[PDB]
Amino acid sequence: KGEELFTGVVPILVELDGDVNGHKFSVRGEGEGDATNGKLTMKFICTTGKLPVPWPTLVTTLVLCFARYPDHMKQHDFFKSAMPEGYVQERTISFEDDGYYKTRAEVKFEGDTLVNRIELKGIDFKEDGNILGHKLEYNLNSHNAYITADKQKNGIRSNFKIRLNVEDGSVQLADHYQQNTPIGDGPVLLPDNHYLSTQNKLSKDPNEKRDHMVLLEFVTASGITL
Repeated sequence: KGEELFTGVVPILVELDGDVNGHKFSVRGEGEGDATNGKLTMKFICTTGKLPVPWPTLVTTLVLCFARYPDHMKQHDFFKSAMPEGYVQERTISFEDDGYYKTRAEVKFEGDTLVNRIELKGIDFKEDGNILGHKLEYNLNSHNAYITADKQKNGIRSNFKIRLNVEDGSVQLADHYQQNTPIGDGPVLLPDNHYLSTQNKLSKDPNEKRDHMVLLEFVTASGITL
């Protein structure tokens, strides 16, 4: 049923309130989602001034319901099946030799808009680290992420590592532990094991005078044969 809501192009609103080592900030994002092509186009603004962390560390936090699930795997799309009531997405993100993010989000429909509302807390970061020091390159490599179900919580989980590019050419790992639980009571599809493949293009708007990120993202599911 919830799959019906994603047959067309859907407007997206993202709202994040963050706090990293006492440095508070807010991000607002708007764009559109095209789940038929697994395509996502967004622009994000730091509405409080200067973003105190690098934009690439926030990409995974800032709507997997827009992944392209092939016909052979619609009976396993948890993210759309929990719609329109939506789901809670929680994550811990451990940055190698540095601090952690802990995030809680609700993803749901508000009217005709898909809304992702996030609270983020950053803890134990080094003011000389790559994060608070803004020592990361402005990009994000393509990644694969393995999705498994947790029938004992009526949800799904995922663990995956992001390899962030550092300005000196080194790589800094960001280990993601993710849990999704539906907001409503109704039944949801729990899936067999599968993968989501993601490609990300980060860019800038030359007329934008605020701290910002333009994002083009493709997410496609695979790993189950009919």
